[PDB]
Amino acid sequence: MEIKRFGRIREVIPLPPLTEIQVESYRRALQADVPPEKRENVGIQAAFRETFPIEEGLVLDFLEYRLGEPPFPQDECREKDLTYQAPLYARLQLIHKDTGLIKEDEVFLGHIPLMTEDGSFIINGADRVIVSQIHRSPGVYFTPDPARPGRYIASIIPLPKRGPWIDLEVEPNGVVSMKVNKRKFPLVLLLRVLGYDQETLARELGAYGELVQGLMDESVFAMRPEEALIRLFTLLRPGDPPKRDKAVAYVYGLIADPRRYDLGEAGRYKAEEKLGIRLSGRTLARFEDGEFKDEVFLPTLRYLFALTAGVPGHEVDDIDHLGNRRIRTVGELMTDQFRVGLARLARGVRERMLMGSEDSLTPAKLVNSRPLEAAIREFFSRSQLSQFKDETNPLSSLRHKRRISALGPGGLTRERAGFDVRDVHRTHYGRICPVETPEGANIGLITSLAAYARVDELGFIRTPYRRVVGGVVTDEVVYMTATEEDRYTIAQANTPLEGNRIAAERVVARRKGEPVIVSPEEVEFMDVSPKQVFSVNTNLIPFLEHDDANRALMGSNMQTQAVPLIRAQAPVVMTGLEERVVRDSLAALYAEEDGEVAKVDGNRIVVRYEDGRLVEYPLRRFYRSNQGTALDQRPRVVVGQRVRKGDLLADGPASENGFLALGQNVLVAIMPFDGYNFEDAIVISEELLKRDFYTSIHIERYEIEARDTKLGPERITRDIPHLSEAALRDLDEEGVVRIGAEVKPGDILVGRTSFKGESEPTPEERLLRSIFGEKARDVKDTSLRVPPGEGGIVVRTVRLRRGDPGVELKPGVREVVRVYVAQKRKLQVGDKLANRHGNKGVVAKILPVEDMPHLPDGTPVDVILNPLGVPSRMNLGQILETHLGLAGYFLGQRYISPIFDGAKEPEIKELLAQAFEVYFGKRKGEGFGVDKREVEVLRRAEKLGLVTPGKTPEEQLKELFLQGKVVLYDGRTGEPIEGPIVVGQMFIMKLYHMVEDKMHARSTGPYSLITQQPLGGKAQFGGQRFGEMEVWALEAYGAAHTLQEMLTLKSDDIEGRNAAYEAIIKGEDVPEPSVPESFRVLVKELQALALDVQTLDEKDNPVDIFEGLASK
Amino acid sequence: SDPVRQYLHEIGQV
Amino acid sequence: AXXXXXG
Amino acid sequence: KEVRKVRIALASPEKIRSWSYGEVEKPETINYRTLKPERDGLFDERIFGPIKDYECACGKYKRQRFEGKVCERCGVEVTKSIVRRYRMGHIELATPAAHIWFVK
Amino acid sequence: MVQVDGGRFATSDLNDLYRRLINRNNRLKKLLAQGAPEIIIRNEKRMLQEAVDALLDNGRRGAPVTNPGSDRPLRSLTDILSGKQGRFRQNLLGKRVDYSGRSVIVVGPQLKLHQCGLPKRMALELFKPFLLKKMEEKGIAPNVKAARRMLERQRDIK
Amino acid sequence: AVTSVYIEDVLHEFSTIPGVKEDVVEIILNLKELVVRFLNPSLQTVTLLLKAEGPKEVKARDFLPVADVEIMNPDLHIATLEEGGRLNMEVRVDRGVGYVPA
Amino acid sequence: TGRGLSFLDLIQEGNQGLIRAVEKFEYKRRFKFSTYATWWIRQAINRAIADQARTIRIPVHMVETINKLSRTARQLQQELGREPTYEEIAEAMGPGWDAKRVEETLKIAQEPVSLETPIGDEKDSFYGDFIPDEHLPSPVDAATQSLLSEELEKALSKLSEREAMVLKLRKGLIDGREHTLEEVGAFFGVTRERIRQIENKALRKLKYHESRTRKLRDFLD
DNA sequence: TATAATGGGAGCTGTCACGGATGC
DNA sequence: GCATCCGTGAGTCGAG
Ligand SMILES: CO[C@H]1/C=C/O[C@@]2(C)Oc3c(C)c(O)c4c(O)c(cc(O)c4c3[C@H]2O)NC(=O)/C(C)=C\C=C\[C@H](C)[C@H](O)[C@@H](C)[C@@H](O)[C@@H](C)[C@H](OC(C)=O)[C@@H]1C
Ligand SMILES: [Mg+2]
Ligand SMILES: [Zn+2]
Repeated sequence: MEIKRFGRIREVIPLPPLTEIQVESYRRALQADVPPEKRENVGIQAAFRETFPIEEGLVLDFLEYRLGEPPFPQDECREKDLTYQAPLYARLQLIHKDTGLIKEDEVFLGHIPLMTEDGSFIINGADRVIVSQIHRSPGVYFTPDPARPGRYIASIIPLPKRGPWIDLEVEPNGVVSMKVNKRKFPLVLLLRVLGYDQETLARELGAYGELVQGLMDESVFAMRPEEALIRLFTLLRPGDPPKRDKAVAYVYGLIADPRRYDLGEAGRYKAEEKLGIRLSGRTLARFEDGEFKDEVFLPTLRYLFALTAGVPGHEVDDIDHLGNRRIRTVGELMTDQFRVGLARLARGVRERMLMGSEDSLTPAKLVNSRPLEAAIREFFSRSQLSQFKDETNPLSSLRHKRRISALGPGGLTRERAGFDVRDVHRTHYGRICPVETPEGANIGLITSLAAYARVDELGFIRTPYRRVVGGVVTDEVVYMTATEEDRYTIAQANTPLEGNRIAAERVVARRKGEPVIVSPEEVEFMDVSPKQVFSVNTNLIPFLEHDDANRALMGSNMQTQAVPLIRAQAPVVMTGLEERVVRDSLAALYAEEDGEVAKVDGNRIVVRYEDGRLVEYPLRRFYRSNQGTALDQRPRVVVGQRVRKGDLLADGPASENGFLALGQNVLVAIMPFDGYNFEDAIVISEELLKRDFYTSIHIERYEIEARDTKLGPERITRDIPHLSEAALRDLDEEGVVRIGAEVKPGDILVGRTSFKGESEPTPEERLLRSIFGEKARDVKDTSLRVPPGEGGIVVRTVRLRRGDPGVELKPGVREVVRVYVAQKRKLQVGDKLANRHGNKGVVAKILPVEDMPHLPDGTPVDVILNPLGVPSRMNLGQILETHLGLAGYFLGQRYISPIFDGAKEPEIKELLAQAFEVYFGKRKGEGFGVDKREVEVLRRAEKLGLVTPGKTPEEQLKELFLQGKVVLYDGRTGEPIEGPIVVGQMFIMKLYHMVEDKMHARSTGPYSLITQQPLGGKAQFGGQRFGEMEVWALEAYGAAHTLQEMLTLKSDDIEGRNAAYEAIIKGEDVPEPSVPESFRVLVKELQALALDVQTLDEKDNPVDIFEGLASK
Repeated sequence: SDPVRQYLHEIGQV
Repeated sequence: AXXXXXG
Repeated sequence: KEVRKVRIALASPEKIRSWSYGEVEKPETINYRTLKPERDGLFDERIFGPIKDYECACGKYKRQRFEGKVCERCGVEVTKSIVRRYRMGHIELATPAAHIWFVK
Repeated sequence: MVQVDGGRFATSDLNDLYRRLINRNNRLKKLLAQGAPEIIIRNEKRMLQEAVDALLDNGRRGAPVTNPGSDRPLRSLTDILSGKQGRFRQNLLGKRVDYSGRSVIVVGPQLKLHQCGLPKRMALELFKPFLLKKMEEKGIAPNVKAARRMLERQRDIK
Repeated sequence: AVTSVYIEDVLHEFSTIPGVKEDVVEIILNLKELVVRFLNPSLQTVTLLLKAEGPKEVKARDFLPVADVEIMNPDLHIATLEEGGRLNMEVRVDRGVGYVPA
Repeated sequence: TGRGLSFLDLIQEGNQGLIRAVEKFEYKRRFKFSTYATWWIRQAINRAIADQARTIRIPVHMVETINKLSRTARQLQQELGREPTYEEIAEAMGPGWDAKRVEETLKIAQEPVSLETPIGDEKDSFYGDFIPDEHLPSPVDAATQSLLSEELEKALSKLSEREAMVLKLRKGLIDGREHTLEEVGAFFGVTRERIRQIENKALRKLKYHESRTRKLRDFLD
């Protein structure tokens, strides 16, 4: 079908590679393709440079490193539950000072995980994404003192865990105090330690309001730098002997040590720009020629007093400003942990240098890789920033990679997080999305990188702007930091242009975020596109300008939760961004160069290029994602087809012909229906299940281990005691269920028999054994069975065994068996559907086709939405989408309406007019005049002021159709709906919250160890939690016995629950409940706390709840 | 406060 | 992730 | 009788020793091989109770006919294993120690 | 101290705390028996008090005791009682209970005010003992156990 | 309507046949739309046989003809078979009323 | 430090070592005290580390073997650039060591895991919360045992009290233990052959009744 | 069982909203 | 009498 595009806005530059943040960060960190001599000092190279050389005497030194090739490919890593990684080798040389002996060797440092093409990782078999972290940029800041209005607080912040923060404050008594490690001391002392004399501070700071006299102390200048140093060491270290070299060492470690105290390169630059100075190193001072020299403190104190005085050209700082907040990407985090591990390695190296044979030692004998390995591994497995990949659809992964988190190590803690942090700053413009975030606890803490936004080498987010010179808009684009953005006047992207010239006398622009109307002479820069203001998810919502920001948020988030459908379609109304998202997520398979397609198979596509070479592309088919959704590619081409460079070859998951498909385009009618759509519930047509709209494949993994025991070995076998052939029907020789067998709850996926625990037969068992004359078997049935509510078809079985080639499991484990079960889920009552505009609901009713409201020509509607959902929520985008959707339904064409530049009303009306011609003129030609029902409805609409009275029925029907409304007949009656109804095509997705997953119930089941209460969770077949608030509920109702049941009979009263069950199955009323076991546990815990808990009677005479078992 | 520092002090006495 | 169920 | 009240008070060292079914003289938990409790350890069946219902440690008396009977060889009473939830032990300090709750 | 599914052991932190206590104590008894100097016995006694403290309330005074290779404080008795996860709030004033379930809600228009739509399977599992009883009351099953074994598999349902 | 499908060398619906572009899910999706007219009022069930191979596009016509059975939509596409691509099917069509899910 | 014992614990054990050194020292050798002390200090510390740091105690020689296995494996991994298999370690440990021995050694060295380890981001999840108690019988199992006792009493009342009591004493339903033929024969005042005979006929009548009503078949699992 | 070896390291940083105890 | 320090609180089910 024809795709008609709208909008007058011409994008100068396209969207940058979306995963570039991840891939370029990590690539920058590793420098694996850079030859060792050409490596810049950054990342792991910089880590090595920091750690080495190591001294104390022997000396171990660094030369270079190298990263080898992965021992296993990505897919193989995924299957064998390995980690995709490359070996890390390091060239070192040991040097004895005295002997002059030099020994050079390449030592093996363990492995570093490699980032895959799409910008993810594989850790222990699982796909994981490292989420970039937002934090406060290192540097020097000056912020208003909350208590004292006239005064200020100076702060010097280094990189996280790179050493302590420092606070310079002017005290009420007049002396300037410095706070380090929560210790207040006069700054004068430190200034003396740096080698400053009263003269220097007098001439430098004298110009001010006599704050300098607070820095003037006679007792301080009365002692030389050594004495002042020992003084300071005595001040900061109570109890620690004030040795000279120890004091120098400590103060140097706190201030001038690059190995300990480090500002970022960002902190470096920022401090330079703020204080108006130039830094040599990244520290606050130096140790040079035996003494200490001051780089920072004096400029800082100077600026502080200059801010206090009111001197022009001095200002406070906004810590929420995105010029003051930066991003630590994958590379920086990984490098940080690498540096930590390396430090541990150096500690171990020195410790090994002290003792041991002093003659024979090699870099191999000094270096233990264990701390470094454990460090990196700790980072990738257990770090809060290393997250299980969101695989639901490709957009999920793509968005996951673009996530910006304020949480994690060194980051914020929620419940500690205020409003100011969560707010949208004016500098978020073009950088971080104002819309997409969570609704709950994490709101404003987790955000998304804007579409055109970029992260520079310093870690600041930058957004593009077009250069404007003398009213002429160039094609030259400049990416700016927020600080640089603040310097200009930036016009809006929708402002009129003839050619490259601004066509308006009054143009809308921004100055420091503040909106201002200026002349084209004043415009320095202009917005690239409205697209740059939002994220990728938000940019996928058509007619966004008609939606309230909150519902926009909801839809934006909800797209990530869209489940891939077998029949999935692209939206009828797109934003034009639907293709790029698929292309960048590497879901779809494309053509590398121009050429002809040799072969097309369901499993493969073979392509001959202009190079004459045959390149074969294999297809991923029905793979299980992290969320259980089926990710599979399907070929879109045919044998012999000519294809240029970049043409589509295979269609990825949730993709239709290269366009992003999150759901179906269905024909909707917006009317209340018999209370079935009441309160956001949704009614769907059975014709949707008939043609398999909203049908999705899901795969679940089941795993079982047979190990060695002290009671004898477990084994996978088809031989299961006390079971029939009926139960073993689908089991093969080995005991594993066959491929293609249908499995239902209770079925056996994998047979297993474990040797019974030592068992003393109860007398009844012995007697019954004598009666039936059957030996009690030595093994019992542990076989892995399909959980309740689960089941499907068995599409794969994996068997690993100890003693098989390439196979070694964790110690004690003989064999591991995995069974993959795929199920094809139709839509059903309880499943969740949503649009892109934030309308969400559960299907409450599936009507037969004949009940469904239909058009005069006999066409039924798929979905009946409730109108009541629109006004309160204020998302009008769905309405327009619906109208244009109706037009596109009858004209057989789709559309592209970009955000903020798109199809407006009149054009939609024209399209609806043409559509009306196709929908009606045909009918007139078919020899059918206006229906009586249409007459009645037209009378009604005429009374409603919808149509102009006096016109012919055709004219009024066209008038209604133009307003996007049509005549609708109720399927049960045949009578028309009294009014005209809005009907049209809408794009709706099936979200991953599915009733089939969520439904659970239990009578009795497993109980906890200590508490003796029912386990939690559906997976554990546990019970629902009745909490303090539910207890309050029951109390307010004054239902005593119900509550007592919950507290006793239903949970944790052992004798009581057993007796109750026995009674019920017997047909007897339930017994009086007794003391809940958790209270006995309370009593015993308190006794363990050396407190005596006595349950008495009214006689104050002890009552024993333990029934004597606890008393000698 | 810190037991280690205390013990190192007591040791530092003899 | 919380509120009335965006995520 | 019916329980109408609940009293809490400081336990005397003598009362603590009264609760205890024995002293734990060893840090040990269970044996690295037999996977059974050690002697005078935290899990010891001598003190806290039998692991199997009405069966002693060595296995000399396996039935309910012996109830309250403490085996001579293995030193383990035969009763309902549930007592392992109910039976306090104790540790005899070399020096008195202040209860943290009352100090801090 | 319990063996999990994999054949691996899992245990409570109170065991590690008790072990600390017992070890430091015994070492003190031997140090006294051997007549060690003061500045030794003192250190030992101090460490003993801190051991008891760590056991009863951990992280209450000074640094919290941690397991080797972890930043996680060990769980002491005070922690077991007090807190939202504590014994009182978690296991006493509230509980996980039997004969219960959950699911997604959908509006019945047709329901009378006093009624609710209950899924068949949910009800079957919720009411299961009663269903066994009424199955023995009729000729559907000889006894309870037969009825239960009959309901276990889904393809055995009639 | 078509009530069942068996393909040789295919264990379940979720699998792909070598030489065949369409996955079995899609093949069954296409088979759903097959229109089978019974000339005999007494005939409750028919099993259509299809055997095809080589480069070709297997359509509804390729079903082996049965007495008193007519395919009302012979142009209906079923599969796209490549060189060496081999498809062998037995489909079961029945008389029924309404919509009965698999 | 870091070997499983606290700094102060190490210090105290080292103090014990120092004491041993003092009591064993001989000044006649003209050696400084440090030299002879260091040996005993290191010895006591090492002994402590071996005898303590494991929650489940392992013999000191065994700990030595395990650590030797670890050094061996680490050397092998440093030379091979990968984690060694069981066979490579076996070969590297010399004779007597096969793959099975290495595996059993590693298995026996497995440390326990905390029940209070969190399974999630929040304070909510504890590992122990997912662990079912297998010890105490379920309500279902209890009710089935009860119905078993009741049905057995049903079928035992269909006999005469003598044969019922003989069966009851022989299978140990009464005291929980099984009497021999001599004891039931001495209690009922008949021969062991006779008591075994009435036990036979009781059991046989029970077999007939069971073939008839089939009430006791469902309890056989 | 013996050259002599004699004071430790990591902190870790954008919450208030306080309650009662303690201090010029 | 009034600044200052230390300890203890900071929503619910669900899955994890
Ligand atoms: C390892 O991190 C865990 C918690 C650490 O603790 C904390 C303290 O630190 C973080 C960090 C650094 C984050 O950025 C979080 C975050 O962005 C959240 C939610 C959290 O609670 C986050 C947490 C913490 O709670 N909201 C989102 O991400 C939303 C906007 C989109 C993605 C949703 C899908 C459903 C997830 O991505 C999912 C596939 C999975 O990955 C996570 C649930 C992950 O669980 C695991 C198994 O990986 C969490 C994040
Ligand atoms: Mg060998
Ligand atoms: Zn015994």
